[PDB]
Amino acid sequence: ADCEVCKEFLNRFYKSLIDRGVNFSLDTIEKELISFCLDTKGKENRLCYYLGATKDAATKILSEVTRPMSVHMPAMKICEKLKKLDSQICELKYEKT
Repeated sequence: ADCEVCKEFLNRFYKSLIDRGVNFSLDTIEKELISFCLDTKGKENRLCYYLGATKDAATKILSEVTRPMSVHMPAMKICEKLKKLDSQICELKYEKT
């Protein structure tokens, strides 16, 4: 399960957009993703940074995430795209605790 944290989070995000009847336009996807990333902690907050969706993150990367989302690119494929930048995105694991 390469990219598993990333894949599940993006699928959760997709499902939220669908369930809330949100338009898949670029600006909307961008704001919604930044919003979805707001209350995140730990590994999910690190993922949000790798997605371009935290204050200290790269909007260049945010564009690389939200443009594929506008055509409903499968989450695994978005994650695999980002892995080529910084591979740690696909290596994340939640605390074993």
